[PDB]
Amino acid sequence: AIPRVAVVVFILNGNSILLGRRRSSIGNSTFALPGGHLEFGESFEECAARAVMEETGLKIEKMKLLTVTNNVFKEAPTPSHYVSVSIRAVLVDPSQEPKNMEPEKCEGWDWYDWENLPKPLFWPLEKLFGSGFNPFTHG
Amino acid sequence: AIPRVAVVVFILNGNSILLGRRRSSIGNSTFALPGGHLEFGESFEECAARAVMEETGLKIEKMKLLTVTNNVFKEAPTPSHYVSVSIRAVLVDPSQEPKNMEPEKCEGWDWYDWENLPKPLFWPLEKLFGSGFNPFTH
Repeated sequence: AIPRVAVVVFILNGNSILLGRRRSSIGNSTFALPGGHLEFGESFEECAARAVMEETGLKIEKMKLLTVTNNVFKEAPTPSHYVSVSIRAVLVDPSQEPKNMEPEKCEGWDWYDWENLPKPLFWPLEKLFGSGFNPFTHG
Repeated sequence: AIPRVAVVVFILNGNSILLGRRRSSIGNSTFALPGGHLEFGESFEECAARAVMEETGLKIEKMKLLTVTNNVFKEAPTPSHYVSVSIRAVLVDPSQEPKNMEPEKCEGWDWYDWENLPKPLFWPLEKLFGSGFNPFTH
């Protein structure tokens, strides 16, 4: 039981970000970012693009580091600890539509306006936003 | 026995705090705070968040130490002595509703306005309020 590194991606499209309802023992049915586990030797940017491609089929570019959060899930069925590196990115083709490529992990992916985010947000994401974090402006 | 450390949590939501009627040999049916026993190696703030999650499902943040009380129950069915650390917190999601996740310990959780608190309050809580303690301003 060690902390594991994940990368989560804020895909920015106009005033919207991509979110999807989790299928998971942690935060089931709450809206969360696409993302994945960092693999050995992988850069944050390579992981962001790979996880996004694997989950959504979307092709992203201009990956930029935003922040890092410490997320402990002691009450989970298997207790877990993730260190989540957040990456900002945009679409290579702004008309490309998302697909639900890994339905075992997500109900489906859609775009949500910054000022009309859906509920319930997965609590690490809600808590990050509650700090004042803004993926469009953070720098 | 020895005195046991408990953490009790004032979840502030607007002008309200979360209370529920106890199911317990001590103070049965009186209104009390969510809380739990402090575990070895745990911080007060970690205990507060864990106990609130386990009893109410609520996710809390901004945990802050308020005070500590000495609560001896010599007349209890099993005599007991708790040292209760009070923590203030707020909801991560202000619209999240509580659930009765441990009905063996509580009849259910609801929000109560500071100026319209229910009766009967659990005596340790009433005693603390009677001192002038205010969780919003302390």
